[PDB]
Amino acid sequence: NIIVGLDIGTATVSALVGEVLPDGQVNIIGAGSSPSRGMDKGGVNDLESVVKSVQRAVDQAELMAECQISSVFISLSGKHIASRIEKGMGTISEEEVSQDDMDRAIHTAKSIKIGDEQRILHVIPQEFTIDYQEGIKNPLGLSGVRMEVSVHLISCHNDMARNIIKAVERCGLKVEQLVFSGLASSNAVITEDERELGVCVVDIGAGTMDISIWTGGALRHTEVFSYAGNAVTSDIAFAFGTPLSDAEEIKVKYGCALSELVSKDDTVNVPSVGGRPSRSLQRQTLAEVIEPRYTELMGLVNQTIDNVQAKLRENGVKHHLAAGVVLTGGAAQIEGVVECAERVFRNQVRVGKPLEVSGLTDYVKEPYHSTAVGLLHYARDS
Ligand SMILES: Nc1ncnc2c1ncn2[C@@H]1O[C@H](COP(=O)(O)OP(=O)(O)OP(=O)(O)O)[C@@H](O)[C@H]1O
Ligand SMILES: [Mg+2]
Repeated sequence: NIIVGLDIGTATVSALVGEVLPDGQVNIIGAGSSPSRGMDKGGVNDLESVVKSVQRAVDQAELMAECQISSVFISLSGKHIASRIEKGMGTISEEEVSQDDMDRAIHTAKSIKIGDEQRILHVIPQEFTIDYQEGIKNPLGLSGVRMEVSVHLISCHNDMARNIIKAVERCGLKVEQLVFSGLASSNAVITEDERELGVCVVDIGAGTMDISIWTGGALRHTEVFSYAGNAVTSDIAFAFGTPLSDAEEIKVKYGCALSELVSKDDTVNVPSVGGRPSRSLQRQTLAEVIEPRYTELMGLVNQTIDNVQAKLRENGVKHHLAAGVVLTGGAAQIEGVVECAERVFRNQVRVGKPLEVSGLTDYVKEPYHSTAVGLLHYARDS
């Protein structure tokens, strides 16, 4: 069957077509990419711009798969993404847990007073409890009288999700499911082995950075900040008086996250606006602009872990990340992220990349594809 994932980002839009296989693997058949215009902080700013930009990437990806695209799996992120842990319970009719006995138990967990500005997009039943038998992941067929569930809720702003959905429908597609950007990137960068000990995946992009914490194989918290790779590009464009279109080229090419990792002999050529000569600038001086901003972006991540570990260690649940912090997304490709993050996070830090991709491994390499390939891992589960 044909499977499609769509990552509408603040900088680039990525579309991926894939095939389902018996063992549970994703054979990617087609890939598409296009720059995104009219998009800020994870949400849209110009609807007509993203409709063309998301049709540009979805048209070159169906050509590269020889099949028309109908249903897609889109991703969305933003500061409105909130995570809630809720508990539900219910009786067990006939002393044998069926599917109805769980939906009624999950229904009680997600029936909360949320409002209307918010809408829930993920409901993740984690651990069940059938009559003093705690720690049960899938209680189908088990015998008992009463069950208890702890369900993880992830909600988002409704109006900021309606704008993203309309851009996909305006192209002639139908959305099958909306996936959180940090949850998809997590589900395609770390392995189940990395989930048992503990991990903290961050998806630093252009508009937003997406945080996900797994301590034991279950999502423990979800938090999103609207400061990312575009807030540091402006820092370059401001401190040196150059356009953002030019300050972005001297960041992708000559960017460094730690000023003590570039020699004093490295010089970069920053242009000038209007038609004036381009003066040479020390790459170390440019790295001295990128470093203080990247450490603040990780201070928000490090203080989020501290507040979550204080709610997990003080609650009788696994709380330590023995595998450290994993950095994915386009902004995690700048020189020195590993050494800049290890200086703020006491734990180890690595940079994740989409793994175990079958075919088309010439465009599914760098970590700015982790979200798009995480939607494929989410659409495989059907
Ligand atoms: N080699 C590089 N060095 C430094 N920064 C880079 C590099 N390559 C890309 N970036 C940064 O990556 C950012 C966008 O990358 P990415 O594809 O992860 O974003 P996105 O998915 O569109 O955004 P979002 O997080 O809003 O979904 C840009 O701000 C750019 O500055
Ligand atoms: Mg992204």
